[PDB]
Amino acid sequence: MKRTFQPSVLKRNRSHGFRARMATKNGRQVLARRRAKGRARLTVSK
Amino acid sequence: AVVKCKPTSPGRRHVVKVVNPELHKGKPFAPLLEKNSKSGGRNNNGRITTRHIGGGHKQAYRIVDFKRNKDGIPAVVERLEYDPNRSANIALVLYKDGERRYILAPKGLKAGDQIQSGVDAAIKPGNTLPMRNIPVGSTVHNVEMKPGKGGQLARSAGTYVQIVARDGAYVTLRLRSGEMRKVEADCRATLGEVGNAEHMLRVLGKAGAARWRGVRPTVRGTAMNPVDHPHGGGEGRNFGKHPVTPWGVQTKGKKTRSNKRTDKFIVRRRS
RNA sequence: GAGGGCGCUUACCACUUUGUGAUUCAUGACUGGGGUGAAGUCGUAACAAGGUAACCGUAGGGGAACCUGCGGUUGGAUCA
RNA sequence: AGGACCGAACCGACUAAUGUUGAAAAAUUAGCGGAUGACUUGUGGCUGGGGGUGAAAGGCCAAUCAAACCGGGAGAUAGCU
RNA sequence: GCUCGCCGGAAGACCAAGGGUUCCUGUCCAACGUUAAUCGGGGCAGGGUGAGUCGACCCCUAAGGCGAGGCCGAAAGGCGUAGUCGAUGGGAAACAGGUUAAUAUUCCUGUACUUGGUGUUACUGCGAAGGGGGGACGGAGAAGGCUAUGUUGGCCGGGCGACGGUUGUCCCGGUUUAAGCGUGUAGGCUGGUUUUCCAGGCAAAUCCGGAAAAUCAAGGCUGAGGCGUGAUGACGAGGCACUACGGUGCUGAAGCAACAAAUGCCCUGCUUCCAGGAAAAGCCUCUAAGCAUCAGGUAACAUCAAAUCGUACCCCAAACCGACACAGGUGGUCAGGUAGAGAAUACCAAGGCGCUUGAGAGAACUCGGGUGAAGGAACUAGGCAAAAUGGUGCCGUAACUUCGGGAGAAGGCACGCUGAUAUGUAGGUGAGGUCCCUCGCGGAUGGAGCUGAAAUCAGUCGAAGAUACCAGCUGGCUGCAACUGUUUAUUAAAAACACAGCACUGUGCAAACACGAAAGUGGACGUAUACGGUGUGACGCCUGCCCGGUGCCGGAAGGUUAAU
RNA sequence: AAUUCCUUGUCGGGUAAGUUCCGACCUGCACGAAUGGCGUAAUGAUGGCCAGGCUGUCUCCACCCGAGACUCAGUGAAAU
Repeated sequence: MKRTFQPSVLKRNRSHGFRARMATKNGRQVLARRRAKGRARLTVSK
Repeated sequence: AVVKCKPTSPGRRHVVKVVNPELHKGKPFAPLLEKNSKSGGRNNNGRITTRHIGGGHKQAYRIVDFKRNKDGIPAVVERLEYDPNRSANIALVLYKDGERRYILAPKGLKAGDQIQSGVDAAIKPGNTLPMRNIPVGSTVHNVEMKPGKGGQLARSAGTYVQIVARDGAYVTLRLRSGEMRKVEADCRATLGEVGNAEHMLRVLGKAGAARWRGVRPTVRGTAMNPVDHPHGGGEGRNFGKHPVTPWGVQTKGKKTRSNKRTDKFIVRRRS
């Protein structure tokens, strides 16, 4: 039936997208914890 | 007019509609219209800040000259038409050198009438003058509360105001609400009564016809639980408490005025 | 053989079955108002200025005769 | 002319039916109710956890709910299994 | 391969977001894939989707987001003007014959078109982040002019037949085609010219807006098809030579007319309704600045580049999502023939598929179907479930009623096919001749051609014509909620919830009030016939008693009583 | 009675019997006139009852059909 995931990049890249996460108080902190975890990517949008 | 309806589905046969065949059914003057997008009763960051307001239909706003910019300029009433942003209908005024504005309507329905502000201007209603030049008992139409601030009060269908005293620099208004207060005699009055006057004879017909007039339902506070609306009470149909607002405060008879700026100009107030 | 019957058949058809809607006499738990006797009970409403003048109309009210309000009358007494 | 007649799409979820380590974390079938309307809906934006949003059911909020999910105080505390 | 079964408003074909080489070819055996694999959507090696115009970006804007200066908050951070982002919307410009293993409006070919640049010529005032115009918008319905398509003629090409009949009580295939430019018609809408005055459009303005006198109207604006034209072309039954064969690739005949209708066009037309239904830029004009060393404009001829990223494929799915290749989800495009009102449903095209575990057996029982004696709700807490009825034209139709309704009340009748009236009526269309011409792709008039009901009458078959699919439980008493609508998604769809309305009440606009201490914003840019809070819930007829309690409004003296 | 315990009250209508229903009686443990009191056109995929229709619901099931089941060759789980 209907899934809760419905794919669209316009919406997913303004949702969990890097550019406003890199421009907001707590979004900047996700990036700092991910540099500390040592992830290959900081983004989740590609 | 006003006139009765006819039934197409059960029931409408006793419903009444205003109908004003002396108003122009054509297009509004385009240089005066704005988008005026709805807000659904929700402010900038909200959440609801005024309840029951919600839905369309989509409607442009018409810019009216309530401030009555410039003075003594000869004009004519070129069109009388209906306006859904309001209820008293509108007048389209044309100044002698081709300037067009929307202005608050007279009681009259005859077009081509020549109108101007002034005191050597013809004594007729619709020719605006300062309240220092008029006698007691006069009906003043829509007025400004401070000189040059523009028209407030008695803007709704068939409404008016009366001047019941004058002395020195100030004039006393009697309001149809039961209020009596002073304003400066430098303030402008247009004289007489405002347009429509029939709007209170209308009775809508069917619940859906409000849904395109910016209305949505909301459930009775007495029909839900007290976590939600404070008027809610267990099992319902027998509250045992006073009726209240959505914030648990009195909703019959409790006065709420706290302005403290305009009150020293007031003589008598609404019951 | 024919002619004609008896037979068959097309038409109409008494008798006769249903559905649905009226009509009409009588009757029915019960009940409103009418009649009735009898020194009932309660009050005393009209006749006299009839006990707060009365009556025509009318809405409300009391346990009820009626009482109250307003328009209409004076066919009603008392200075009159 | 229609919150009108009927009836597919579509939407609703009243009755029947199959399913229950399901084909489906309520779905699939038939009847039924609606069907220019207070109808039904695509894309974006706005509102969020003692906080949202409700023609209300203290219903629902990314399979999780009268306080979801994730990370900390914290190997909390438990006359208790 | 051949034959079989199924879908065919989909189970066909195209597409946006979605993913991104899964496309096309060879090859694989190891892992994977509901069995087995020789197969792949899984692996390996090769081949490939070319653009000014089509997509996105370049440019514009809504809801909204962010934001120097200006403000709020310990602070992070938040508002908010200039400013800048913002698609689900606005932005000059395209058609389709070839060439292949994948694609092409891109390559090839023919032709048209947009913005800027560089030349060539004539004439020349052009012009802004400013003014005016435009952009520019809803809901429904019926006429008028049309069109892709289908149906049938004429035209082109063919058959007269195996089983019974088919050279005439006819059948098969073809009859295709453009953006653009023209005439501007149909359809639609509609007064100009001249002289001249003026307190408006933040400055200015020959644009637009306001007004007079004069004079005249048969002109103007807007735009489908038709026809022209792109085309003396392309394509096309065929024609022609040859590798003894994968096609080859030059060349070509007919290519016309009616009738029915849009889901398409005139149409961002008309009438009508009342909910009056985005903005801005590009675009068109007016003027400032700037300048004549020109630049720019109008007309005509030449001529350069036009980047950036996209383009394959799956696509209502084993290439998007479902843990999985799972009876699921799923915005948009398109609409053949018979029957039908229809995108129902029944049979079929074009086109696609055979539900990727199967083979026997013919047990109950079980899911789902078909028919059923003699009665009937006797069953069940519940006539639950099932069953009857049912179409679509006409007749007929109660109580109750607020006379609108009730009402599809109830009830009854008819139904195929053939033939004829009329070798086809009635309805629609329409040519010749004639008539009238604010003159013609015209109108009136009348019916050659076309499309063609339905009814009646009479026959004709069977017990049967709604001959299949299609398609109502009705009435009587009573409770309750006035009604259509809403709800516990997933045990409750209701009497609860909602509502025109009715009542009680707040509110004088820097309204009441909300969230935030505020910054702001919404109410509202509305103004007491308006807005907020609450209850009550059609209508009709009516509506007694109570101020002890609890809250409000007014009275304002006095009492209890704080800081001081 | 969408309200009444003893109580399945009473009578009329009614059923083969009705703790059903409708109407009447007041013979309602504290129904009662703005949450109104009571009727009531229209609406109902509506509770309590009746009639009329129709039946595999039933008396009581009988036969017929597919797809499972059964049996076979392959793939091959969970609670415990």
